[PDB]
Amino acid sequence: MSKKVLLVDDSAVLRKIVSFNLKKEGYEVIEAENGQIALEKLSEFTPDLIVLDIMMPVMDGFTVLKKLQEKEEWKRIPVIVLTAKGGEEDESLALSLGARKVMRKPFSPSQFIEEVKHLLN
Amino acid sequence: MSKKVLLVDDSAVLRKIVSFNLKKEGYEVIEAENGQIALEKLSEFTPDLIVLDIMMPVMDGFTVLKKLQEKEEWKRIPVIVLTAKGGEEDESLALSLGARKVMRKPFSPSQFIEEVKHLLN
Amino acid sequence: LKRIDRMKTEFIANISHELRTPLTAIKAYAETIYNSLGELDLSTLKEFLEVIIDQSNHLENLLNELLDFSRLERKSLQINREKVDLCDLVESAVNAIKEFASSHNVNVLFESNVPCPVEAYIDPTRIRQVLLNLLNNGVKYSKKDAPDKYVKVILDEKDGGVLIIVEDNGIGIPDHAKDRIFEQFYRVDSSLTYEVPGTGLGLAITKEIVELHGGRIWVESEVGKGSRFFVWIPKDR
Amino acid sequence: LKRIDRMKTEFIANISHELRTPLTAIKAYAETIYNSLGELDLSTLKEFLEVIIDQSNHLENLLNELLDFSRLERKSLQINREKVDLCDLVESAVNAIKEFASSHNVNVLFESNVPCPVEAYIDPTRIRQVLLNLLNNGVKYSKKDAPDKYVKVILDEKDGGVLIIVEDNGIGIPDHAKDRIFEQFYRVDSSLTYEVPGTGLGLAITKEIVELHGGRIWVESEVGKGSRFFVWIPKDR
Ligand SMILES: Nc1ncnc2c1ncn2[C@@H]1O[C@H](COP(=O)(O)OP(=O)(O)O)[C@@H](O)[C@H]1O
Ligand SMILES: Nc1ncnc2c1ncn2[C@@H]1O[C@H](COP(=O)(O)OP(=O)(O)O)[C@@H](O)[C@H]1O
Ligand SMILES: [Mg+2]
Ligand SMILES: [Mg+2]
Repeated sequence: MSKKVLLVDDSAVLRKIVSFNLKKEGYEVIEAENGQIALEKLSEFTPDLIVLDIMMPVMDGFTVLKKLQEKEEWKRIPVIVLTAKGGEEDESLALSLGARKVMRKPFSPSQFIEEVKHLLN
Repeated sequence: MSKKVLLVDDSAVLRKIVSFNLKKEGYEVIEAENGQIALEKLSEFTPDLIVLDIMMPVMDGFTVLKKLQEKEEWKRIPVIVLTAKGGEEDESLALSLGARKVMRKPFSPSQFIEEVKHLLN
Repeated sequence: LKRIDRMKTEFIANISHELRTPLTAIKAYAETIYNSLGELDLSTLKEFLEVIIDQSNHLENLLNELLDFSRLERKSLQINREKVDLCDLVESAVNAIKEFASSHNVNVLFESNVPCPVEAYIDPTRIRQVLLNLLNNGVKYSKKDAPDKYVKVILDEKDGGVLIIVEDNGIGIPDHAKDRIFEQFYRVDSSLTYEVPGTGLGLAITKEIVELHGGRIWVESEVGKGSRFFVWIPKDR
Repeated sequence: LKRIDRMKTEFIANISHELRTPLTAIKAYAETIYNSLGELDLSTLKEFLEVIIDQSNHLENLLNELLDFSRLERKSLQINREKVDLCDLVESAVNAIKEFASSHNVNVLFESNVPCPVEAYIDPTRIRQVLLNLLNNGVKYSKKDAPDKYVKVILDEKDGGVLIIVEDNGIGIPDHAKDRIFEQFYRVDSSLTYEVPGTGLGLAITKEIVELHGGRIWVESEVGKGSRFFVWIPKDR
């Protein structure tokens, strides 16, 4: 059975191009417009991977990060953070909240997919 | 019996895309890397239309424009100036030197071709 | 005494934020097309090309603000008046934003409390930019989720001139800032303005264009209800 | 007083010029592709896409300069050192400039008077950036018409540190300017610097990176012959 990826970002333009590249590999994609919706969908299924933006209305990515490593079922879901927040302490804080890899925008889709494949091994 | 256009700009990236859209319409295209190289080619032939950049090494478009208003057989050749010079004075100066139309870049390739067709019919 | 250098430094940072977002799309879509030719149907190809084209046009608007900013500092911004029907011109603006407006489900309307044509001796390009600027904020500062979101341009003849109103059911403008929003670089740094692109120059350019026409611009708005931007220009001859 | 304001206003204009040229390419190529899929062979299609991709990476360079500029005014630029083979890293930088190099009829060289590998405790990202800026200037300021143009990296150890030299066949740098090219925004506005993309931030960013490593940078140049930039860094542990 194919791996499922939860794709969380406020930008429709961004999710469209990330979803397309994920499906090129044969993954299944579930989309979330903000951090609140992302958690609401995690009560229904468990993805093999989460792609997470930081700056979104309602609930930002830093809060999502902290909440996932507070629920025993979600601690082990690997998260890639993909964000335009190229801050120096932005990355460190994401890594200390449980993120496996922090990738900046603009990004290379191929590099992004190499990193996605790496955490799915 | 296809019309010829002399394409004068220092940028190869630009000459390539403009040359491609000109040949879609069936025009022949002669390229010039600067204004001096341009005029050296009007000694060998006479074009139906000139597309001219302003900022170039060796010889800029303003001096090309006036030398065309000078010579008798160059006088009546249409010149579209396509330039990154966005100033109102830059256009007025170029117009007063015989250019029939000044288009700024970034430019719309189809708006550009519509004005090219308009000056050749 | 010069906070200018402070506001100009965050202006650089705001240029970078406005540059970053479209560039993310352009790079990612362009490299995807290049590496996915066998995995794109024709419709997805064109729509990915449209994203590139639409994101480039955002960049071009960014570029034209920096150019216009240069014309503001150099006091060289200049209008060129023509005999122009304002009913037509305002429809050229609502149509040119009808698409971007629908991307947020905001309907653009035009009501003229007078008979057309509305003839006035104005700069048709620059007035269009004024309308587009204020229509653009009407969509960009729309209420996030909202029933029937609109932006309306209301033509009128008042006090010996033409009164252009642009009303919206948006998030509104707080009273303490109702004056400084026309200052260069000024943006209401609220919470519902987190990931909203902006340089803080649109209204400063709008105000300068309108005054060069001999007119004035001002705003009414309450927080939560909406905003009405008033543009008044003499008719001229 | 603080002429910094006037220098930042010219900074805005330079940003707008550096944004204009790639955007012209991106807009024209993307809309041509969109309107010409029936007239593009596969080879021309991929070529046009590569222009978009390459032009969007020019804009990414501009983006990163504005962010680094923000990290200078804030005095926030930091480095993260790690055990790094410096031979593999300069070789990494000549591959990232070789395409953009031959775009201007220029080859890139890398001699090394010291056996590889050369282990140094440096920030590999920022040193690579320093190398790329110096290499970028080498080809961005190569002699106009003349042939055999080159930029050369010479890696060596001297004075208890590592000495990197970046030498080129450039237009040269006048002596009245050799002592200010490293300052922010400053640029030689000579004749042969017409349509040359330029922020004037590069060498300032380079200098701060080098000094954060505890090193210094300096230049020797003669107009006509070319330029040599020296970067000296302690080896550390
Ligand atoms: N229709 C509107 N509704 C609410 N706020 C607005 C509206 N138009 C402008 N503003 C406020 O005015 C400020 C400056 O606007 P503007 O000069 O257009 O700059 P920009 O749109 O580039 O941020 C913004 O912070 C914005 O919040
Ligand atoms: N290799 C070189 N040859 C000639 N001139 C150079 C070289 N490197 C830098 N310069 C000059 O130093 C100035 C400052 O360089 P830099 O800070 O890199 O500005 P920019 O970002 O515009 O390249 C530039 O105007 C350029 O004229
Ligand atoms: Mg976001
Ligand atoms: Mg040119």
